[PDB]
Amino acid sequence: DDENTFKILVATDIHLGFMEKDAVRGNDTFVTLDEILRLAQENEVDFILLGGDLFHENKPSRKTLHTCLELLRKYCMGDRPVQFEILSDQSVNFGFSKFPWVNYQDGNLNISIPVFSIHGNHDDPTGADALCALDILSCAGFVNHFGRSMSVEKIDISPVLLQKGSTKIALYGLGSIPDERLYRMFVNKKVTMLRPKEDENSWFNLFVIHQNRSKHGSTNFIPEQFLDDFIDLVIWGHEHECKIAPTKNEQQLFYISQPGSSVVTSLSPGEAVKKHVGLLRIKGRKMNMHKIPLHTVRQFFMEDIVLANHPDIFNPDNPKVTQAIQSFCLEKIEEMLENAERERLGNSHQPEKPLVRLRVDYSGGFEPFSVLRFSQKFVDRVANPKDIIHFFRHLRVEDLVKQYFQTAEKNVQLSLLTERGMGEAVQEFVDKEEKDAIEELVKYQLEKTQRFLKERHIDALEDKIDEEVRRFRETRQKN
Amino acid sequence: LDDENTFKILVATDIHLGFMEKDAVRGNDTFVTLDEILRLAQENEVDFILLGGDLFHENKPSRKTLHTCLELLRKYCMGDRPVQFEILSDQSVNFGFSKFPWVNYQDGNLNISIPVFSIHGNHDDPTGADALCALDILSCAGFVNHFGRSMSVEKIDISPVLLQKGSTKIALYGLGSIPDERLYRMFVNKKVTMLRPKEDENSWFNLFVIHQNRSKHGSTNFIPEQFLDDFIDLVIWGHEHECKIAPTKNEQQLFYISQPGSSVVTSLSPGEAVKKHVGLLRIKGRKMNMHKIPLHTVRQFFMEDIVLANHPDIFNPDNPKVTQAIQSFCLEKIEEMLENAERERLGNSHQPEKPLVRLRVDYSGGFEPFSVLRFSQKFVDRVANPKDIIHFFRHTLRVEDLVKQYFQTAEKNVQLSLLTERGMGEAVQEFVDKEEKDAIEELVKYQLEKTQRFLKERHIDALEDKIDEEVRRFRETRQ
Amino acid sequence: MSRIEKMSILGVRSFGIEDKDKQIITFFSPLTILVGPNGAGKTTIIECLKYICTGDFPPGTKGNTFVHDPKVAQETDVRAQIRLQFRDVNGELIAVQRSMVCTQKSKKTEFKTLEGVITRTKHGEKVSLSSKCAEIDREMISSLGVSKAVLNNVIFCHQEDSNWPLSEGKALKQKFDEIFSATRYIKALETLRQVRQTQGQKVKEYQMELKYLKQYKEKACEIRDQITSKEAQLTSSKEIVKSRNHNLALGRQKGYEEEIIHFKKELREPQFRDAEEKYREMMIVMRTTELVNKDLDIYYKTLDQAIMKFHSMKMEEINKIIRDLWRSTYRGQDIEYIEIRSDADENVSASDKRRNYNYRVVMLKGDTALDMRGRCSAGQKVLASLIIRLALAETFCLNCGIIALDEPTTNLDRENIESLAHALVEIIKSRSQQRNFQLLVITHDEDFVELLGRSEYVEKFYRIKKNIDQCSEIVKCSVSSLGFNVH
Amino acid sequence: MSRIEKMSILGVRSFGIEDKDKQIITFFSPLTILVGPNGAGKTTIIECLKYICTGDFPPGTKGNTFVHDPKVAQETDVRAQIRLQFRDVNGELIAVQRSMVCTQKSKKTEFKTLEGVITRTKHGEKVSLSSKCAEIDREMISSLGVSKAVLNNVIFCHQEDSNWPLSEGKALKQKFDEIFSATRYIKALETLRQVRQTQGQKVKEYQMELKYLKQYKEKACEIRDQITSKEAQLTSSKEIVKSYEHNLALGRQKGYEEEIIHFKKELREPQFRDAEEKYREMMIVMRTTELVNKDLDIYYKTLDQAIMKFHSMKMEEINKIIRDLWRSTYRGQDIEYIEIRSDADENVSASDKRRNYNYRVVMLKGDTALDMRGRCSAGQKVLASLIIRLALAETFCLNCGIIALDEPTTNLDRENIESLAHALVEIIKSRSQQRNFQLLVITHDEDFVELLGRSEYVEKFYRIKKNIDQCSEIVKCSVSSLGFNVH
DNA sequence: TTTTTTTTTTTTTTTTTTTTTTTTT
DNA sequence: AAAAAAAAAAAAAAAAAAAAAAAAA
Ligand SMILES: Nc1ncnc2c1ncn2[C@@H]1O[C@H](COP(=O)(O)OP(=O)(O)O)[C@@H](O)[C@H]1O
Ligand SMILES: Nc1ncnc2c1ncn2[C@@H]1O[C@H](COP(=O)(O)OP(=O)(O)O)[C@@H](O)[C@H]1O
Ligand code: BEF
Ligand code: BEF
Ligand SMILES: [Mg+2]
Ligand SMILES: [Mg+2]
Ligand SMILES: [Mn+2]
Ligand SMILES: [Mn+2]
Repeated sequence: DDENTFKILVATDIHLGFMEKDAVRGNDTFVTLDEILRLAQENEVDFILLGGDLFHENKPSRKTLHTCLELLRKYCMGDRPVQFEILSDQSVNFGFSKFPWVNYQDGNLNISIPVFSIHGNHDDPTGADALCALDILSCAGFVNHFGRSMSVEKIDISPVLLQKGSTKIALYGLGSIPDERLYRMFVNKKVTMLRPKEDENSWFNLFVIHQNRSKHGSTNFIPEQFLDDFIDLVIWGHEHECKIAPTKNEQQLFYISQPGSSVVTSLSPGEAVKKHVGLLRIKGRKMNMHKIPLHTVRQFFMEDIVLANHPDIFNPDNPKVTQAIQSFCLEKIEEMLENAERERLGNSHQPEKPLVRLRVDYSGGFEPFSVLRFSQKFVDRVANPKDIIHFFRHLRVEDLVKQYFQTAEKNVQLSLLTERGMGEAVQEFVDKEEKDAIEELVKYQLEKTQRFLKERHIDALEDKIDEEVRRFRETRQKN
Repeated sequence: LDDENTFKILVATDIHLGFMEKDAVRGNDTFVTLDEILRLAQENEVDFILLGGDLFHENKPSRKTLHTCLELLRKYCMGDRPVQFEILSDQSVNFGFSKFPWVNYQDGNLNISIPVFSIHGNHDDPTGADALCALDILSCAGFVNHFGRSMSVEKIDISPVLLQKGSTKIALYGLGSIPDERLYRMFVNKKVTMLRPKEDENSWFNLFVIHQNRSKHGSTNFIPEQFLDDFIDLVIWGHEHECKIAPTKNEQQLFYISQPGSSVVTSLSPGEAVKKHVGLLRIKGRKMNMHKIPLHTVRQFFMEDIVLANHPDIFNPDNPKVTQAIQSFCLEKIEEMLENAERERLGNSHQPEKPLVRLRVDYSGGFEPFSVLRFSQKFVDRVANPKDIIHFFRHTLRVEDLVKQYFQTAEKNVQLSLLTERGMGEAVQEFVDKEEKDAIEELVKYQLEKTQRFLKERHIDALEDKIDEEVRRFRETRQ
Repeated sequence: MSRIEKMSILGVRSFGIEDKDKQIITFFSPLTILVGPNGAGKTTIIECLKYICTGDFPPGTKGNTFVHDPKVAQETDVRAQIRLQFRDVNGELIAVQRSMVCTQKSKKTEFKTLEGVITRTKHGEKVSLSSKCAEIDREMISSLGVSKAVLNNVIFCHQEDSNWPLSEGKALKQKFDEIFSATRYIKALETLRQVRQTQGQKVKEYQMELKYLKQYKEKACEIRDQITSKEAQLTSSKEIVKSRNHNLALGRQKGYEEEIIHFKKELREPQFRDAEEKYREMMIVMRTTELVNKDLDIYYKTLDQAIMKFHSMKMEEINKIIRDLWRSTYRGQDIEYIEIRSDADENVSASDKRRNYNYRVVMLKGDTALDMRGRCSAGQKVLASLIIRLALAETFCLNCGIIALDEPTTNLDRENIESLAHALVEIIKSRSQQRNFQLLVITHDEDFVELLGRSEYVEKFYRIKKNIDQCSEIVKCSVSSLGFNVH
Repeated sequence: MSRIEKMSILGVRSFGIEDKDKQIITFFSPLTILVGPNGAGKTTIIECLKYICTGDFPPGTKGNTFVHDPKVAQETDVRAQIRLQFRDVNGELIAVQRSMVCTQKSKKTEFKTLEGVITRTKHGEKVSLSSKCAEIDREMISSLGVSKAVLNNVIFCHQEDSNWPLSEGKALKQKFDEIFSATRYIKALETLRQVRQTQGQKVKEYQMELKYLKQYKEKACEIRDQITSKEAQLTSSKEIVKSYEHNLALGRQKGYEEEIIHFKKELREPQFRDAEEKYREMMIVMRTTELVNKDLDIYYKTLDQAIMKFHSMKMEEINKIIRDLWRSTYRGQDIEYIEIRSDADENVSASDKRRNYNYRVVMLKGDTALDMRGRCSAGQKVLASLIIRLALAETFCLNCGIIALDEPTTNLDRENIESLAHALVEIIKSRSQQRNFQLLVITHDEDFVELLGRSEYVEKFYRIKKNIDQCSEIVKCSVSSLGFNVH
């Protein structure tokens, strides 16, 4: 470290108010932000670079906004002077506000460690005047909101220029934008990154972007190929998986850092990796990133079980397989809890309630058990008593009625109607559209039986007529 | 006259920011009046701004209203001008419930030119587990000193805010808008106390700021005059949008009561038709002198109360076209009030063009109100409230008699055939009153058998006309 | 001045069987906000209140499903009880405790209403006398000062049985004949119609009876005439020829005699013994019944007209209130006002198989009176039903100021919600003088509660939520955690 | 696949009459958001979509109220015209259009549907065939790739009919019957039952005629036997006369001849001139009709059993989807899962006056299967119906991505709203990977819109608000102007 | 105290009328 | 353009059930 080291405590996706109403999950994101601010203060970083999503809710509640403002007043404010200057015109980068200057450039506030930040997809400008929570913070004089897009047609990313000694930074900001729109602008070359004209090649070009990185949709993701080649690093933000280690791009030769969220917002198998915040050190045109673990975030452990992939203790038929799968999941959850207990040693700040998830795929024909009676076991032992277990998986009426009529004609005794005679009338009704097929068949059989009975001169006796019609039905069906 | 011993306090109350912020006509109406209040404070070189609560209309202010309030407070309340008074009281009690108990201008990282001492109103009362209000956000940002908030529901102890400028000592008592039922209980139970200064309790102006109801028909839900602290010298009283800003003593109270009134017409009651003003209190040791200042940016409100019973010359009850006369009279009243608004407008140039005009009609003698949807379509572009232009308000039938009347009228109109006259009316009366499942089929039975019997004994030939002729003859002998 | 005070729920819906989960809710005045998750017991509390006040179960459910299910409780029988403590119009403390037993047998569950209690102070008597269902209902109706229909529809309206003003003609007619206490006269109307239809089916049977009796009469008269002619021939031949042909005469005599005796024995068969009298009597009965049917039809028509006239006479005042309420509450210039219009069918007869009712709520869009039902939005329907209930509460409920609004802000936009909050606040302010108003808003909207709390402040609200074993515990929370439950 | 693109609503409900007031709405992908005040015609757009897709008016209304009222428009008649532009399953553009007229005939309103037009673009030529309603419906079904019942109930469910999965057994069975495309077989069941009932009535009639004829047969046989006896006595008298060769016996023979001729005249009476064959034939007819009636009973029972077995087999597959959706998107701890259970009637018969249908959805609390209908919460019912509709869309409709939720978060609480938004986001993400998916959402809450728009961000929504002339205006606004409407 | 019998209410399947649709005239 | 015949639905009606009241024991 020297007069030219640009120590920047890069953080990203510090959601605030995530499960604030939750009794056990509340007051956890605020603790993580407090730890982040403590790290920045202890390390004497020049400023904090937030990648967006500083607030989970688009309109943060009173509690979250108040806690964030209290933490900012406690840490970001101080008597320490700022060792770097801004060479870009602040009337453009922060020109949206009625005070278009950086917070420490204002004489009414004594800012020690400023906080440059962009806006994520959770807190983006919405409203008639296009306000965001970061805009409220900037109006209060705590956070320098930069990189906001000011147009819906063309995005001209004007950088904010920083100078500490001989080290120069061209900080580019791009707030989160609807992903399809940003992709359609990238393919149509409607986005241009303005560069400082003086000393063009000596600026350490830094880019902060809040966009999808992995395979999410056809247009709902920003491939790295569309970013300009002149960038040197690109913090990424929208991805909550922790990838603090910069990665080399074999196609364009610019580094990529993915700080990842501080808190586990989603139960995907990407948040299981421990969350770290970066500590960027920049000298001239050389970047060195040192990660610092977060000890105030509850561990997230999840495992994937495919019952169809275990044809050894989970037989598809297995009349007593519900107990087997329930016991297997019980042992899995218990092992996860033991692992959480054994890793919690040496850490007095990590909350004593791990996040436990268990995705089960019964694609083989198994049936899920009660998630509602297999969580009562871990009501007070996990931080998510409800989402402990997730269950997911990856004939014609004519034939049925024909077979039912076939069974009926052979199971019961027909008095007058011929064997296999209605069933072919119902098929005529439903297939040939003849709306009087049943009536016509019934009347035909009635008339035939009446004519036969008249011809044979039966007596007016119930038993005699019954026997006669039975014998007629049993003899005339042959031909 | 102003000197080193004259507290120039700007008294505002019920600003109600964010009122109808989504209405096109009256959206930015409140942040124009707030801007004028702050400009009046700045151009008068006031020591500080005292607010009587209800600074925010919504309990959870939206992003736009909060952002505009922060913008105006940063623009006006913040400056390089030094403060001229000191707080000779422990700030950990009056400015409690915050992690920065010191006053906003005593912070080393804040440059406050005109401090604001504000209480919390009923609209923005503290709600939540931590009991925070929008005033708490403004205090944390470092703009407004939220004072006079109740501690516990058991008993309230109003800790004073002791500030002085030279030889002028003023104790700033403050009380939040606690629900008015609790305050009546807490007054009759004597569970209330105003801690006097620890020494020299003779030289203190004892300015008390309260935001509660006042003399009204709600005797259970209001705090009466007197029935309070006796050694006060001025009780600013908000929650009363009617402007009685002139401090007027009562018959025997020995303390002046001021009612600054709101800075925006929130409700369309006749009380708010009066002009809105601003305080500009001046205190010199123990002398009080409040100079009201008109609010030019406040939208005009015109209310006329008419009743149709007291105008019998034109509004004749039981008239074929009284509704047209009423509509014409209301139209003339609206036109005269709009013309009055137009005449009053040219005296200045800051009032919004569209005035708030509304009259209430009290048809009670029997009138059909005209189509208020067609009276007020003639005024879409000439009133700020196109819908609430006209208000309409006001202030045996036995079934047995009706059924008896209908029965007798039907019997007199059309003659019966066999049933005796007036019999079935009493039959159904007995059925209803004596709640027995008879007297209807029994009246029918009785009558049928009497008539049938007679018709036989009299030896009547079985034909068509003769039988009904004789049954009619037998029926007529009943009378 | 009836004021509910406290009420305990045990074994009803999901509320626990043992006498340890007996949740108690103390109703505040003038605002009692109930909030909680989906399920819980928010509407179950109103159901219990209505069951205690009237004895009527929630719509779509008999007593079988109202009680805690014996299968879910893993018990053979479930005993439920609701105890409401309240004050009557004279301001005296009354406590009524109803009971019920599901006692499921085999596969199909059963139900039985146990005897209630009318525990009431009389110089410290606290007499817990046991009463039957009818006595309980009549005592509750007398003490509350409001009829069963008002309690069922206006005061305690079930969430499912809301928008009942926007119902079919017959349903609305029979809800405003029970609110207007004219059910006895319409039960008499149905009795008249049933009697007329019964006599018409007797007449229809008598048609064929008369046909066959006429045939028998013709046969009997023919054989009588042929008897008399044969007897005349016999006697004439006797006295002509008795005064060879002499023995031929005697043979003819014996032939005529056998003819006469066989004819007479044919006459003595029941079908012809006396058919003139039977035919006459049946004709008399038929004509008499037909004339009585005509008279019954006339009387049914005039009584129906009288009932409809009485309904209109009450409806004019109720509509006078409804118009003002709608014009003050509805935030939209497309319906000028609403009212409830009814008129009797012109060609109404007691013999009609289907009688069409024309009781409807009419929207006055512009200058025409369209019918609200079938061409109103969900929001307008909700607002109109709420306004009609509020109007019926002002007219009929002046000795009971309880009005339970179960999620009033459903399918209502922002402006209408603010206007409804303003209207409810004004109603509370105006009806809280010399009386005790009590609103029972049960909502899931934070904004509506926050508008209702600025005036007529709430100090405590009831949050209903499940416990570990899904029992719907009722917990009383001060106003410092409201946002934990509202949306 | 099968994505709707454009609409032109004119003269329907509150929409204006003249061409100047004809409104155009373009549906976005994957999420279209419709907001506006109460009334104003937001649901009317879904009604027009359903009417142009299937030809069915909203439930509880006919064409008289669907069209703009001529009295309100102050015109003698009102002509409405909905035009929908969409791509079929293959991808070709079609521009179906439907026209109706509602003339004012005296007091009543006469309704009539004009011939619609089908516009299939082909090699740059826009054909236009003035097809009738049947061809229009057939082409719409063949183009959208889904059945009419699916379009009616799963896709374009009306706001008032959104809770159809929790209706009575008959209605639910009929809905899942037309959905399962097995309504022809229940029409066959219906005609079987009607034929048995008419045959039973005919059998009852034959038996009273049988009473009357057996009497005629007995009379005819008695008089025939007596005629034979008299002829035998006449022969005996003739033999005695021959033995004498007696004039008294000659007179006896003459009287016997008179008896014989008179009784032969009596036999010639049409009452029993041929009763021997008539009574026998009518008894034969009665017996054969009752035997056919018994066979009809047996076959009706067999067909009923077959139809419910088919219903259960078809429901078995979608029950798993319903269970998974309920487990994933229900935040409460009340019900483990829900499913639809259909139970056939073992004692069913065509002679039953009233049938018993056991079609129901069940809430499985713990291990006991309860009846969800009746005893479910309001929000629980809303969520259950939404889950049923989502599963029905997942199963049957794979060639029609559209699904259209008219205020899905009607009674849902905070966490249920959040879970429903999460589920809808997952559905959008899963179904839009390969084929087009559209999720038209009329709504009035802005915490649901935010949660929905966090993933698959919406950029333009539609504000549907009335104008000065009290028509309905469909305007397009950017996301920045979204909070002015939703609450 | 139990049992059986009839009465009354309700949920829900059924029937009726009317209006639009289709076919012929 | 007209007649009349039929298909559809919705709203009133009726069956069936299930509990309460009674009325015998
Ligand atoms: N007979 C019953 N036995 C057990 N639980 C029931 C029974 N009937 C309803 N429930 C459950 O009890 C609760 C009653 O819901 P309700 O109180 O109406 O809900 P809300 O308060 O949300 O309107 C629901 O969770 C419902 O599923
Ligand atoms: N036949 C009709 N003629 C004129 N106006 C009608 C007619 N039918 C309904 N309306 C009105 O048109 C509007 C339709 O409301 P709707 O679209 O259902 O509301 P929402 O969009 O809030 O769900 C309402 O104002 C309704 O009163
Ligand atoms: F559909 Be509306 F908002 F009632
Ligand atoms: F379903 Be609950 F009544 F909101
Ligand atoms: Mg409810
Ligand atoms: Mg709607
Ligand atoms: Mn994030
Ligand atoms: Mn106030």
